[PDB]
Amino acid sequence: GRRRRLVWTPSQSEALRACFERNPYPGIATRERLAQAIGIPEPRVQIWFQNERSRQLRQHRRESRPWPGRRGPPEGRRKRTAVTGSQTALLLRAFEKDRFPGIAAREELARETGLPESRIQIWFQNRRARHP
DNA sequence: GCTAATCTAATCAACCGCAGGTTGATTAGCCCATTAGC
Repeated sequence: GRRRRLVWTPSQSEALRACFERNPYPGIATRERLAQAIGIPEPRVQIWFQNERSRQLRQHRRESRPWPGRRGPPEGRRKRTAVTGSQTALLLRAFEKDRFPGIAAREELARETGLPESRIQIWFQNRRARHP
């Protein structure tokens, strides 16, 4: 079981396209401001930006056009989330039982450890690809 | 089918120390990443 997917509104899509036409690689500041402006969480904005970059690269692949890429100085990234030893131990205990936790498991871990669900999913994806 | 959510692999970068391991954050995926709600 995974997360229930998101459904877009016309104004949300217009804002997403208007923000992507200016900068296809937005920092955490622009992503959070746009998410605050459209009524969806910032992880959803980041996921949509990644998927839009993937589709634009695929489209430049279809049309055999070169992709511009990084233009201008890169914006600031998200500040690294500090995870304590207790939260790390709890995440390791949950990782031994299930390597691929569902949406309910991630929500429960977020309500417990206090870390965002997106950060817990990032930690799980980094832990699966580093501890066989 | 369309596209968000998810996975893995590779890589950049903060952290702590005063060098380079460790782990979180970012990006790309090339019989055009895969899988599953809408």
